Amino acid sequence: HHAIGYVWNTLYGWVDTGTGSLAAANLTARMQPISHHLAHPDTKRRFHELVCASGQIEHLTPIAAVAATDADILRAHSAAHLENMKRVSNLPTGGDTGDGITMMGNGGLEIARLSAGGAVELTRRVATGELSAGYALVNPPGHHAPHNAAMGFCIFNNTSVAAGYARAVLGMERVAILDWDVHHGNGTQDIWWNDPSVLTISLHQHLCFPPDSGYSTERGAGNGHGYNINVPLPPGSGNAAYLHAMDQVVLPALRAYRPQLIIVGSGFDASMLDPLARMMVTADGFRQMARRTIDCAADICDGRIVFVQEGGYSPHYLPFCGLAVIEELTGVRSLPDPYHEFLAGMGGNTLLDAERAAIEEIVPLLADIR
Amino acid sequence: HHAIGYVWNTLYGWVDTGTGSLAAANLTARMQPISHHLAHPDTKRRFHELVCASGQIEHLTPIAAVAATDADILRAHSAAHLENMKRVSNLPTGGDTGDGITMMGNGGLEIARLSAGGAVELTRRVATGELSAGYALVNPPGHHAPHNAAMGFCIFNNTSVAAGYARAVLGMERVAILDWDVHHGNGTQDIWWNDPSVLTISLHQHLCFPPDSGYSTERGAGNGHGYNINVPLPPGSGNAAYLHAMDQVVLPALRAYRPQLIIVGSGFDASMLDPLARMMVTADGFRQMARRTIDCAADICDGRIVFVQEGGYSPHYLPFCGLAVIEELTGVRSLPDPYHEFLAGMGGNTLLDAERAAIEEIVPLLADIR
Amino acid sequence: HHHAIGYVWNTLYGWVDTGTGSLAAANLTARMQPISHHLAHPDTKRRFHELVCASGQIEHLTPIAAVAATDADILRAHSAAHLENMKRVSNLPTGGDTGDGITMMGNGGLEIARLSAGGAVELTRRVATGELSAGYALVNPPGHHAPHNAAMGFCIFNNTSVAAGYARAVLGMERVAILDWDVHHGNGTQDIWWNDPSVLTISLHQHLCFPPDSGYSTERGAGNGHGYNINVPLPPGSGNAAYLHAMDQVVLPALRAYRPQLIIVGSGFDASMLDPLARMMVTADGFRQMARRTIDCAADICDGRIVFVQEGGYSPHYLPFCGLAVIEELTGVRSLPDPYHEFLAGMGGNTLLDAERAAIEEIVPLLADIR
Amino acid sequence: HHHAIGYVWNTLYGWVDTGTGSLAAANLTARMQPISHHLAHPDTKRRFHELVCASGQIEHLTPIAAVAATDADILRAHSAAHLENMKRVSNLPTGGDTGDGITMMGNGGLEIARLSAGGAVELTRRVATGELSAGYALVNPPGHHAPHNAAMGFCIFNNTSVAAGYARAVLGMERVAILDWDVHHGNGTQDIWWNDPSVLTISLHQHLCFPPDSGYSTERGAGNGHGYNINVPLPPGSGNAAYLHAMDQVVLPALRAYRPQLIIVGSGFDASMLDPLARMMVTADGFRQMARRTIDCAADICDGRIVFVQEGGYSPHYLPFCGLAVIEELTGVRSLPDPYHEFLAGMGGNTLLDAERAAIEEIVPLLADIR
Ligand SMILES: [K+]
Ligand SMILES: [K+]
Ligand SMILES: [K+]
Ligand SMILES: [K+]
Ligand SMILES: [K+]
Ligand SMILES: [K+]
Ligand SMILES: [K+]
Ligand SMILES: [K+]
Ligand SMILES: [Zn+2]
Ligand SMILES: [Zn+2]
Ligand SMILES: [Zn+2]
Ligand SMILES: [Zn+2]
Repeated sequence: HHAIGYVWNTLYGWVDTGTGSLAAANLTARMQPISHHLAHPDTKRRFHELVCASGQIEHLTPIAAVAATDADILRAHSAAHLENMKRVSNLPTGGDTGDGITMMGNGGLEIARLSAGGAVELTRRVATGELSAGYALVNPPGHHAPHNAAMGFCIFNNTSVAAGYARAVLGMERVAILDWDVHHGNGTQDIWWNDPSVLTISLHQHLCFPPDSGYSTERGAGNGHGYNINVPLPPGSGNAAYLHAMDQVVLPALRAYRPQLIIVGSGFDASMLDPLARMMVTADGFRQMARRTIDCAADICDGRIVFVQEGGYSPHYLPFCGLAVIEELTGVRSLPDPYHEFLAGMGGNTLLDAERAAIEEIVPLLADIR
Repeated sequence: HHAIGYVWNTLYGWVDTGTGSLAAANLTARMQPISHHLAHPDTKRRFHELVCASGQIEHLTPIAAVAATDADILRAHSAAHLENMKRVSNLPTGGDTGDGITMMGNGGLEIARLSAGGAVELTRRVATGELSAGYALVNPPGHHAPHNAAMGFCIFNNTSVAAGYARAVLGMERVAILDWDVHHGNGTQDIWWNDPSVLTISLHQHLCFPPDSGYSTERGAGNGHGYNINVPLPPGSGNAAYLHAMDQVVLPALRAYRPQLIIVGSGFDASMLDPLARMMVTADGFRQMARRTIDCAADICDGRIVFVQEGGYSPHYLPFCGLAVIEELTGVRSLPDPYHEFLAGMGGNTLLDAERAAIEEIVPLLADIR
Repeated sequence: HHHAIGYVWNTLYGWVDTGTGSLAAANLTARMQPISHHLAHPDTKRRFHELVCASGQIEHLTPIAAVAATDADILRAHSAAHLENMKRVSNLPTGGDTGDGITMMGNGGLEIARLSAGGAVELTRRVATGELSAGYALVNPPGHHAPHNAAMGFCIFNNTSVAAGYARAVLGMERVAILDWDVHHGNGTQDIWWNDPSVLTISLHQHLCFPPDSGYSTERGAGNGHGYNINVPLPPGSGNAAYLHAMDQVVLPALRAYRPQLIIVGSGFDASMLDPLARMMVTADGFRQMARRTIDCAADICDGRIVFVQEGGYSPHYLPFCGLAVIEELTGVRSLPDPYHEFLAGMGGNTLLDAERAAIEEIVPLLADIR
Repeated sequence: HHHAIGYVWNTLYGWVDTGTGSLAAANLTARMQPISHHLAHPDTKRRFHELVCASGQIEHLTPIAAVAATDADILRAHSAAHLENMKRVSNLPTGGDTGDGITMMGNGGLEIARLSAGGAVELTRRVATGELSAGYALVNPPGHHAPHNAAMGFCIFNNTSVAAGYARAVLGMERVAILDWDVHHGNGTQDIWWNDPSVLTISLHQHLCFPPDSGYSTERGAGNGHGYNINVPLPPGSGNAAYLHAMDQVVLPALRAYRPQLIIVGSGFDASMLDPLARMMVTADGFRQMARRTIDCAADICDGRIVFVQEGGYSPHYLPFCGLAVIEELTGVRSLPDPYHEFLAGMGGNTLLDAERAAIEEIVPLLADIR
């Protein structure tokens, strides 16, 4: 009852995000090439390197990624999508996958399989009881990829591949995916839209990405009606809003649902220094969010909780946000956040009326979780 | 009555911001070295290169920076501060100047003089009527440096050196400094605190940086009481809030004061993609802010307006925010913002109640501007 | 008698997209990890430009705007098929490799290739008219590997050949010389003017460095052009002594024999002591002396009409000082030391070795065939 | 008879702060522009580590944790004054240059220097006991330029000498050999063991590349150590043929004459064809053959006890493949091609030139003095 799994694969740091900023470089638009795309793998690699350099790695059980099979991927995705990803992976320089901001390098399907497979392998080992919990520091991310496409830097929906494995292979009847990446988990929402056996929750900045989704009225359909929960929050929301959302909506939803496994889509792009959103969460905020969620798992599903890396785009600060979560898993709290004092005076630590109201909009939906 | 000055010096791109993220790299804190400090000069250089590549440079009059003299600097700063900057500039690898986030490279005083001097030289040429207006794309920035210190990446207060020159050398009785960098212009506020001959205005994110300043109650002292105006805005404020602040506070303040010259501390760190603040301004927002301010100058001080670069930390997006301002100066609107559609759906375009109220707090202070 | 030195830099020369590979593209199956800076990344040449400015040399130069090379300009050196193929790759959403697997063109990159060739043309025009006495076109992408019908070795169009073709067809010059001291064989230039005695083509290079199968002393042109191509392959490790002996024994005598009306220098700095893409030992003082000699030769034989056009060089650290030395020889304002001078001076290359002397002496009997 | 190959990598080896200069610090008066990647930046060696993992070689290796070198460990190779001076610079808020103007230590960087020396020690311990048959310590910062009383040439402590001193004093070995094939002269190692015949020190290097005044064949040790230091200076442009001739004629016979109980290899890859900091032409296949020969020699004379310790190498592009070749010779699993092989193979270096042969033959008469 205490052994914490940790997945990193070298190839997670070799994802080729190209020479553009977001979309590709384009001379006619006068978008100058740049060395580091916003989604460049160094951000997540720096998190891995801090896990090692901090000494946290000594308290973790390293777990090798095992490449996701076609069968694994097909539990979350269409055969057509999988076949299309094989095609672009073959291109001599890779290329965009569909949406104009989602570059796959040459041979990049290998990395996408290892990323989904890292989530699956950790899930397997936690669910069997070999491990009590873990963190899969994967790349590329997953939560934007719906059933039939790649989208928003995501090739396959890692957490959904892992949930599908938990359902079909491990025979779990109820799984929860809690996504706190600052962007709406539209892919995950899509995949399990009609399905009450995977409760999908997304805490995000309202309309940050994608532009047309993540409204509280998006609640699933058919037998899945009531088993998708969006918590859109306003720009500028910080630790107070995020913790109020955890206490009023997320944790009660999990307790109502009684999942046999909790998977956390753990992005750190809600951080105070992220370029790709406008939120004010600090490493201490993420710490408290993780502590609450792990304690919830202890109470309702024998501690079975798997964290899977989603987004986050500050190479400076993301490592300390991620380390705080790892420390809550290991219980070894051995390094300060060196930005703590600098960021703590910027605010986000008072629950504003507009933040409170956004969260309260979701509370009446809890009663529909049977 | 139409000739637009433009200052860039190669050395503005050679500022040595070190190997840290914000503070220096530190092994005991496990702050890993990184190639690009948040304040790395490539951000501003990319703006310069876009000015050239877009063809805007063909509509601009290039103006060489002339190094600020000791006498120039002393109109804004103490002799002790100037002498201290000579000392750290001599260090073999340079070093921090005081506050732990303000690195000067070896020989870096040369660049700091050229940065202040770029502001002065443009000011001189606009004020004499050789030029109608201009943009000084300087680096290092200025607005955090108070009378007796360097602070927040700023060695000398460029806009205050330029205002002091306009006062003492050109004999102007009234100058305005309008700072729309997202961080509080505490340095500028300090320098002219007791002085009604330089009206200092700062539109900023409340308590973003520095942590203890920029409150609406900071209004100057003695004869300068009423001649400093802070407009702190909440995190998440976008184009609607910024334009409401321009229309309700900034432009009326300028009209009340009747400056003979307007200097704009033109930062783009309020942009939607900036890591160092939480605001939602787009290039079209900055465009409208610039258009309004230039038109105000046409109405009240014969078009005499000088823009001087302050902060901004998105190498991806800052160039397009800066280009929009340049286009409003030249009147040649020849390149789209390629991020426009991507960013426009994220919000910030509706004036929220909390934003409106923050701005309305400053309106009663307009009556004290004589 | 006149002194005005032209200088071409265009912002877009620094925006060339060399991709995320090292040399070829990144490739996961081969386990070639992506990297930020390709060997040929534009920062190397941009750092040279920035040093020209920061050193104060720019104050002694006459800035000359690049004018995009027209289709007609390009067709004086290249086939219509090559030009049309470059339009195709330039249109791709992320650009792509042109023919040879190491020559990436970015999206819209044809614009930069036209400005690069056009920079060489515009400087050539203004020197030839006498507006300028001489100049330096700090262009990018480079040119000398591109033959008539292809892109090759980071080169889209052969800038110096476009400029020579302009000097021939538009300015009516009967004799032009292209002296290429890039460390790699100027195979493109050799190819373009192979049959043509009106452009004397000379290449000083490391033997078999790049391309693998060319630059032998036996490659001398054909037909009426026989004798009007001169290769000077030198052994790896050759330094200042060898390069200067080659200038004195072969290059300068060749130019004097030929009596060009204009000298175009393919000015690469990849023969430098710190270059990753060759094994030569030339220092900034070596390049200085090479430039001084060539400029003085131009003064003697073609009224000072000399145009330098940037080719290769891959040390972002040291190339700027090698380039600055050449600029200083043009302006006559020698105001900055090479800060690497003492560090590099003890490594050698300053004695003419027997193998180096012999390699150079192989070319001397060919001088008599230059009529 | 046993086969288990140790491998040392520590995350902090990739965190060495080489600063914002190219070689020396950035300097505005000299107009040396700041740059992101110093020549010695840790990404080069990290890319080697990442390729070891991504290639699947890591699956055939036994990972061995670095253990920080103690003061006592360091003092077997260095003075107390040097150790104390390194504590001082490590304490500086942004670190700083150590003695020589090109050797930057970051803030807290002594921690990494201890882990680097300690990685060499720990691998040496585990090979010597027979737990492991051999191994590779991919350490950083490097060691071989650091003499007894100073840091020099990117080196804080002399890792291989700390390891040899441990093998002598703690493991009681009477004879150890250090074979340094970094392209720069191992002057530090030479200095440390100058008077001492119990550590045979051999350096194959480019003549006068770095440092400027050392590595001559006449530098042979002193007193009881006379004859127990062997320098093999080679000319610029030397490639696989020269390096292998040096191995066969000098290095391997020296080791056989000496009968070390342990062989430590100072394994640099800065002799590679693409290195900016030297002018040699060795390819990954060259390094492969050098490693195979040395490992086979160890098998014959000291029960296979061979420890490789990373020294220099400055091509982030190519070093990983040179290093991988050596790892493959240790594991016997030859599963990835050198993707540069065909590109580099035609550049030369594969014929033994007369000057190269003569440089090597100068050392052969010194073999008889190794008793
Ligand atoms: K669902
Ligand atoms: K989310
Ligand atoms: K004031
Ligand atoms: K402000
Ligand atoms: K010819
Ligand atoms: K050549
Ligand atoms: K010895
Ligand atoms: K050596
Ligand atoms: Zn996200
Ligand atoms: Zn700012
Ligand atoms: Zn070349
Ligand atoms: Zn070396």
